[PDB]
Amino acid sequence: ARVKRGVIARARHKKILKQAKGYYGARSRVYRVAFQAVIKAGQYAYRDRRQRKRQFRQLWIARINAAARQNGISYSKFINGLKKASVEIDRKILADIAVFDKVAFTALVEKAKAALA
Amino acid sequence: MYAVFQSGGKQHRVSEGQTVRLEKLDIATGETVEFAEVLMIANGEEVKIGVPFVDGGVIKAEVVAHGRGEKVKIVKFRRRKHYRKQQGHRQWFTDVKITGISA
Amino acid sequence: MRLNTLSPAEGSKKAGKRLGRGIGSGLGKTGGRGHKGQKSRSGGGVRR
Amino acid sequence: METIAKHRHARSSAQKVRLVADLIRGKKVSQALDILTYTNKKAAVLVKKVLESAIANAEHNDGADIDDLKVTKIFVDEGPSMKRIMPRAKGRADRILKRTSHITVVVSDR
Amino acid sequence: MKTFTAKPETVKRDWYVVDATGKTLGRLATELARRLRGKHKAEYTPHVDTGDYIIVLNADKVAVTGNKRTDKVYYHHTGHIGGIKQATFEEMIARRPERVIEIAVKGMLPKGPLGRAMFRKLKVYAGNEHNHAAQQPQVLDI
Amino acid sequence: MENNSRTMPHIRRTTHIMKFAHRNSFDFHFFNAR
RNA sequence: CCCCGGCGAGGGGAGUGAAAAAGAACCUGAAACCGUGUACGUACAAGCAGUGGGAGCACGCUUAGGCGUGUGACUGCGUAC
RNA sequence: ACGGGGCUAAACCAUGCACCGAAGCUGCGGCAGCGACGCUUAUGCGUUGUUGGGUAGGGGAGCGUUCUGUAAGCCUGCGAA
Ligand SMILES: NCCC[C@H](N)C(=O)O
Ligand SMILES: [K+]
Ligand SMILES: [K+]
Ligand SMILES: [K+]
Ligand SMILES: [K+]
Ligand SMILES: [Mg+2]
Ligand SMILES: [Mg+2]
Ligand SMILES: [Mg+2]
Ligand SMILES: [Mg+2]
Ligand SMILES: [Mg+2]
Ligand SMILES: [Mg+2]
Ligand SMILES: [Mg+2]
Ligand SMILES: [Mg+2]
Ligand SMILES: [Mg+2]
Ligand SMILES: [Mg+2]
Ligand SMILES: [Mg+2]
Ligand SMILES: [Mg+2]
Ligand SMILES: [Mg+2]
Ligand SMILES: [Mg+2]
Ligand SMILES: [Mg+2]
Ligand SMILES: [Mg+2]
Ligand SMILES: [Mg+2]
Ligand SMILES: [Mg+2]
Ligand SMILES: [Mg+2]
Ligand SMILES: [Mg+2]
Ligand SMILES: [Mg+2]
Ligand SMILES: [Mg+2]
Ligand SMILES: [Mg+2]
Ligand SMILES: [Mg+2]
Ligand SMILES: [Mg+2]
Repeated sequence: ARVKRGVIARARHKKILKQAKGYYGARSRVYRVAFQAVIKAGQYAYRDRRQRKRQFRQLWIARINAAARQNGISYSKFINGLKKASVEIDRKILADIAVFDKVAFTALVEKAKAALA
Repeated sequence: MYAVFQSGGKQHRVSEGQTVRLEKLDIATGETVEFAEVLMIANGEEVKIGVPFVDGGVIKAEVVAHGRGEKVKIVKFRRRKHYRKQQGHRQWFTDVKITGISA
Repeated sequence: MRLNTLSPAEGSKKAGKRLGRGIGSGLGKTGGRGHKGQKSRSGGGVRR
Repeated sequence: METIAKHRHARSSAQKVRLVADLIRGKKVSQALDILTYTNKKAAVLVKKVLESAIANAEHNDGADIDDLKVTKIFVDEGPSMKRIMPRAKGRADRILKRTSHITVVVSDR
Repeated sequence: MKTFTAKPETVKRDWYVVDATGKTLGRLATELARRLRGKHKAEYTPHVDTGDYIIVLNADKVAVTGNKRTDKVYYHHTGHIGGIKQATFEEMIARRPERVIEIAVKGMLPKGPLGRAMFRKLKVYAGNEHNHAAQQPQVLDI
Repeated sequence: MENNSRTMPHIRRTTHIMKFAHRNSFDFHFFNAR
């Protein structure tokens, strides 16, 4: 019962090199380098599914801060005023209204200014 | 005219006719959903800000599809320590089509 | 009752240990022997 | 109509012939014959006999006219290498590669 | 829904003019770095230059506090061995006064090809005169 | 001795080539970590 | 058998054959490696070369839009096994 | 011999209220392990509690390859490997 390895080992190597397309040099041609690069690309992707949630909230807060300062208030007082006024809109939607509907954002600032005063 | 409602632990800004992808709902395909927890309704500089909810505000939508999302590959690797393991994942969703924002 | 319908009783055909066949098997790279010394060597180990 | 001539197992390396084949790529064949005449390379003698044989192939086997033809494709491929043994100092033996080439000239009036 | 991204072909940039007479150096430079980056706009994107053009007049009349007019020292190296060179604040004002504000703002901008393109919108002049009247700069009382 | 070399069948003792202490220009002042 | 070539090597036709990219360097004809063509990127730009975000361009779709494929300016993080 | 720019506070001390901040906690969806109780099982389902970083190493369950039987069967020149 002698088993030759030609068909199975070729299909295993071809599966890795298909995932290594677009990589530079031996990282897309050579199996020893490509396998090593596909594992690192999976570690980065696992890490950046956590980092993607951090970077978007960083982008929403920076946009809320800029549009709130156009109305005479900082970020930290605008968030405190919306919590006191029982408004439960999250930072994704607030930064989206701050770009696309600017007078509806003005209505939220005046709501937050009333709850602080 | 848009509105803001919460569903599936997340919030969405939708309008009439728009197709929105949510988390999985236990509703059959073709059945109507109602969202009574509406957070804000804006219609041409008349803004109803809910405190937390615009009461009297309901969003109606029609379930059009279920399905699983694109496969995500999960890779864990610890160098020089003889450890790796791998895992796949597909996430369920529900597509709804917004039919009425009634303030 | 055919030649492709017969089965062994459940629990009578445990599969054997195959050492040194990758990470996922739990027995790769040392075959359960640990790192160096007399007991990890081929033909190694002290007498009775 | 496209017309091919080839020189297979031509005795020279592909890097040396490719210097001469990049001179005449895209040219009219009357202009390309003059470039090869005044190029002082051994590979320019090789490429000229394949270009001359492609011109004769196209007027005899295809009925084309010589004033219309252009070199649309030209490329050199690597052939089999011959393995020789070169003695070095102190008993060392090196391997010599004697590289060959496949010259392909393509002419067409279109 | 994906979050809005500003597109660099349809971004609106505007022109401002700032008078640096009697301003504190660093406190003026922090506001110039916000507006060259575009931190004051709601369309702010971290990989797009959404900032403004700013003209700075009277760079030789900027102010520092303490003893920093004689004690703040600017260093550079030339690449030749033993080639460390220094200059005090008073000598940078006397010799090339526009560099004082340009060096201060450059340290507050991001580092990379986008931060070098944000620096190109700063126009610093040692006197009261600029020749950018065709761009109609707005007076920014900052 | 290397008796069945196929790349170099003409030579059996080749350590005068690559081993540094067996070359003709080896000097014992290279071995000064004593 | 005809043509180019040195009465060469090598090739192009013609013909045989189910097939000649089965032509004697001959079944199938993988990979490293080396080329030709096309799309996009690249000559003010610093590092394990990916990953997360993302403009523009090209080709397909199908529409009263924004999807698919290729490329990836710019930007966050990131020192192989 | 602040990470840099810069800073006379953007330093230090005391008090106070906001906000940022992790794979911690919460929300929504999904999978699995071990207990307990059950529409009743025939050993699977339902409810609920809890758990799921991991080297050496121990335990459990699988994929695929060649060969023998089932197979003088089944697929295949209307195209097998
Ligand atoms: N006795 C002499 C044998 C020589 C041989 N070719 C060698 O290299 O040893
Ligand atoms: K053991
Ligand atoms: K064949
Ligand atoms: K090949
Ligand atoms: K990057
Ligand atoms: Mg074993
Ligand atoms: Mg183990
Ligand atoms: Mg031991
Ligand atoms: Mg060992
Ligand atoms: Mg030890
Ligand atoms: Mg032994
Ligand atoms: Mg022993
Ligand atoms: Mg010699
Ligand atoms: Mg000799
Ligand atoms: Mg001999
Ligand atoms: Mg046939
Ligand atoms: Mg034929
Ligand atoms: Mg046959
Ligand atoms: Mg063959
Ligand atoms: Mg081939
Ligand atoms: Mg450039
Ligand atoms: Mg420069
Ligand atoms: Mg610091
Ligand atoms: Mg907070
Ligand atoms: Mg978090
Ligand atoms: Mg967390
Ligand atoms: Mg947790
Ligand atoms: Mg575990
Ligand atoms: Mg069989
Ligand atoms: Mg088979």
